[PDB]
Amino acid sequence: SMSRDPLPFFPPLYLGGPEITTENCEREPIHIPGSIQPHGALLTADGHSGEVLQMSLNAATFLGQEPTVLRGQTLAALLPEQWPALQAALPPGCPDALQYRATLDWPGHLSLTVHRVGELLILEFEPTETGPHALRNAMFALESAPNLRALAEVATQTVRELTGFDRVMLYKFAPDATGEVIAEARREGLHAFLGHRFPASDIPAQARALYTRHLLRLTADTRAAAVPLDPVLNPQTNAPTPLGGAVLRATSPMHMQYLRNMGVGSSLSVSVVVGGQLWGLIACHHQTPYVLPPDLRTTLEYLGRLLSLQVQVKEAADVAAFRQSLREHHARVALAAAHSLSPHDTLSDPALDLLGLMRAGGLILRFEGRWQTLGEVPPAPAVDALLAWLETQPGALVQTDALGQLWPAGADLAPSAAGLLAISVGWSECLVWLRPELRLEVAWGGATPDQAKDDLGPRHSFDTYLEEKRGYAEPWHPGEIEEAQDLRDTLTGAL
Amino acid sequence: SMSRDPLPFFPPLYLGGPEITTENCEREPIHIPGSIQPHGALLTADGHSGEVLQMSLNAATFLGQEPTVLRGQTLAALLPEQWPALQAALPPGCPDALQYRATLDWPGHLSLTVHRVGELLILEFEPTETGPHALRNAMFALESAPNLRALAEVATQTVRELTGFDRVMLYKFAPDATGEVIAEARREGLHAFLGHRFPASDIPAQARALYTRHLLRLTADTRAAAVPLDPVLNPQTNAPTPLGGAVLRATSPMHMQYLRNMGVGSSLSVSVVVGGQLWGLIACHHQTPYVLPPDLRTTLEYLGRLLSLQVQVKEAADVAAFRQSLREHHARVALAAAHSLSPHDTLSDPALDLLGLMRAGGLILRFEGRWQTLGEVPPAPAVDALLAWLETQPGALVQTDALGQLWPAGADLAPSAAGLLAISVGWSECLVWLRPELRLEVAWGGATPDQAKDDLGPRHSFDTYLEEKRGYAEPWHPGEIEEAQDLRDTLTGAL
Ligand SMILES: *C/C=C1\C(=C\c2[nH]c(/C=C3[NH+]=C(/C=C4\NC(=O)C(C=C)=C4C)C(C)=C\3CCC(=O)O)c(CCC(=O)O)c2C)NC(=O)[C@H]1C
Ligand SMILES: *C/C=C1\C(=C\c2[nH]c(/C=C3[NH+]=C(/C=C4\NC(=O)C(C=C)=C4C)C(C)=C\3CCC(=O)O)c(CCC(=O)O)c2C)NC(=O)[C@H]1C
Repeated sequence: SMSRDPLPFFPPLYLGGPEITTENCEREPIHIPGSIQPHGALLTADGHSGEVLQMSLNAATFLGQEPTVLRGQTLAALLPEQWPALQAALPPGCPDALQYRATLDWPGHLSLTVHRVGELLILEFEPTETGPHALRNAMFALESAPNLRALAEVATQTVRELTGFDRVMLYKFAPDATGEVIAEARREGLHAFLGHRFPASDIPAQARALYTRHLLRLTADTRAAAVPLDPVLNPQTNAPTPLGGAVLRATSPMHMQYLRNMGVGSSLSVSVVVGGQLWGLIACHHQTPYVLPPDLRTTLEYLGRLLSLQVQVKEAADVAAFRQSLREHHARVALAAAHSLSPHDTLSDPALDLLGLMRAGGLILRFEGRWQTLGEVPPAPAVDALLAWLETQPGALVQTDALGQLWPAGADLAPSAAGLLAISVGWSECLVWLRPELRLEVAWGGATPDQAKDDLGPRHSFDTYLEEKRGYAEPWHPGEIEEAQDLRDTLTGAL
Repeated sequence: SMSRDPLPFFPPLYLGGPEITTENCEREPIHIPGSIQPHGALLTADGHSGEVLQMSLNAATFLGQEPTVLRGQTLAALLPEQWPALQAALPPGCPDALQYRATLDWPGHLSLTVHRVGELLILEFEPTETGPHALRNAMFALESAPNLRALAEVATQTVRELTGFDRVMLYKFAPDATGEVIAEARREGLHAFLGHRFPASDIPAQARALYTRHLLRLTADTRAAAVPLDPVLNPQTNAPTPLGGAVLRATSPMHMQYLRNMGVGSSLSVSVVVGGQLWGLIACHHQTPYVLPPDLRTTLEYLGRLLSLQVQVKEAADVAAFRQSLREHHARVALAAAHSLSPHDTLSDPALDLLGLMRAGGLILRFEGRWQTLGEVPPAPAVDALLAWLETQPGALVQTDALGQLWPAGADLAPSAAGLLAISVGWSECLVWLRPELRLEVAWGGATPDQAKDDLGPRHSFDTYLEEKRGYAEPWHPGEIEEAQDLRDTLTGAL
């Protein structure tokens, strides 16, 4: 499941933490690596006095002064033009997600990004210097996309045209936290991840959780050593420094090794957040090291928000059509059922077509003291056994794309009843939809969820793995389930 | 109501249409004025050949060539560098909302904005030339706002800082299509519209409908004469030219007169769209004529989308808290009711506090063959009469902030029962919440809805009008209504 809290994390390695393997990678404290990426510099100063507390060891390269020299100095002295503005944009108690950005001139322009975590100020320094109307045209192009897929294509195309990344993907999450590449823009000859599904373990729970709050992260060079902070612990608390809000945060070694195994030299992703949930990612790859300029990144962030809105719109539409047809069918069935004196004969009416309602191949109707069937159904003893299994079921509605999971002794009923959609009307009487077993191949990107726990480190295989799943049927559309509940209410109230 | 289609419009004035008054202003064809604003130029060319069909009479000022000369020429000749790109960005059959923008160099840079309507291409020409990180910082500021009001304040502040407009407002629509200024950024001494409500007639249905699809519109000079198209009719159809997608579209004379009456020299608004509905406007005013540059407008449009998302987020939160408390109370009441053998005594229990549930002052419980009350209730005969009136009611749930509207002979029950929230449990038995009459003053911006139909033109009064409404109570929070339905289900299933 994706709607869950992350597992409690281990202490980091510099605090005596355990080595991170695939057995405990869900518990790596990625938000406190105590280090940054070498393409920029980072300061941590007191939120009230502005006294510099922690510094990256490479700060001399960007600031022109040694770490031991700047340590102890106030931001009021180092940045007299930005310090009051810095304080104004980041009032005490503000979310650590709130960022303030400014440009500075120094012996080369430096982009400064500041945010506030607890009683600490985090300052990021990156060297800095696009298309004139590319963003606007992109926004209108996204809004005028006919459907989700077209929207995804427009987004990937646009991001790749703006950045020049070797690969750009729209990665959509599923409720089971697995994801799927639903659009891809790439250079010729480069391997295609389009249409492939990846295990949830590829993006562990704490990573997803972090990515719900902080919407952009990257790895400029997957072979660059991280630059530690000095001191590594926040002097205020003698505790780790929260770097979740810092784009310069050192990437988890596990994901670094993963990217190197994928043949990726540079990575970047923007979160797509819908209704407070992580819907997907704009995932970017480059075969060679690449530091994307802060302004271009800002453009990508704008794209992230626009996409976050338009996804909701397009999915609302794609739902709306099918749901309209569905509701019309519900109107027919409800009109027919209000006047029924023989529920079996009314619901077995070919005119009503209760089978085409859920696109099912089988139907079991149970009313009065008997049951009837329609279409492809299991044998009568199997029917009675199934009805008993529903009598054992506690819920009001049962839904599955594989009955073999819920009911073991019913796994042999897969040919006619692989998928099941049952509803009770106070389990003496009920309606049961059945879908037959289907030859389904899921294209995984190198491994199934079961295979990811086999290697101690990240895998090296990312080519197409066609998992042939059996005992499964056509997945129940959520709309059809809503329709099932609506039908439960209607039939309960009418009968 | 705001969720409704616009009334069928009259033919325009240049086609023998009737004069527009306040009696028929809902039927003005504002989308086809046959003219534009004089601060830019407009062309209409064939969507396939690119042959220029219609031109604004002032096109010589911006293009350097007379209208009769350019008429008949193709866009392939006039814009050889943009014509293929123009065609590529706007494929045939695309929504008329899709816009393509480019910059041109000419003897002064010209901003070109093109869109496609039916078999016609519309091209807009505007002269063109902000803060470095103002937009990004604004986006993070909006996202980190604690609540809807703070969000609104951040938005107005930011827009005013970016544009320099004398007044910037966030105007939020109500279900009855009236609106309210919920935030305002203004120059010192300028009159405040903050906290005022305006009639729906101020923004007529077809205007709102148009503003749901095309998200920005303006009036650069409220005393500038419009520039007609030549020919005024599209040669393709001998019919009016759809200008809904053109920002240069001539503003309705009615709204022009309105703005002049308000003391406004220049106006501009960006639509805030949520779930396909018009949620609100970013309304901008300037006391003097002001042509906002296209790029700054683009910034405002970005702000429009960001706001469209963040509004949904903040409202989701503000709902979520109160709804949480509410659902906890529902858990208590439902737990108590599952074991009840005396519904009256269980629901009259001070421990459960069914009155504090809906913040009501009165409660009528009807069960078995009798009724009990709790708190401030009308006399017993009035109670029986009210129960009878509920027996006459067809619905399952009744909700009103003024019982005098629904029930006339109950308008005298306003002191104890002004607001009513009744629910039936299959109307033999029921629960009724009652809220007492409250002294309510609604600050209107010059007029009530009833007063707007008195003048033949737009009004001149916009100062505070405190309408003292009587027979009304504290408005039922929608959450409380959801809770009422939930309680109906629970009590129906449990009793
Ligand atoms: C539990 C151990 C493992 C694990 C750890 C891990 N991953 C990340 C960050 C990831 N992982 C991503 C996975 C993909 N990249 C792709 O291109 C595709 C599809 C083609 C997938 C499925 C992605 C996108 C990210 C985000 C970062 C980025 O864009 O580069 C982290 C967190 C990294 C950090 O920021 O600190 C961790 C700890 N990955 C495994 O495979 C598994 C062994
Ligand atoms: C039915 C006749 C009338 C009517 C017509 C009308 N109005 C508009 C456009 C409007 N009206 C607006 C109203 C307000 N402006 C404010 O500042 C405030 C609050 C302080 C309100 C309530 C607004 C904002 C617009 C949008 C345009 C803009 O931002 O300037 C139109 C359409 C105009 C067009 O684009 O063609 C029409 C036909 N207004 C009346 O008052 C009533 C008599």
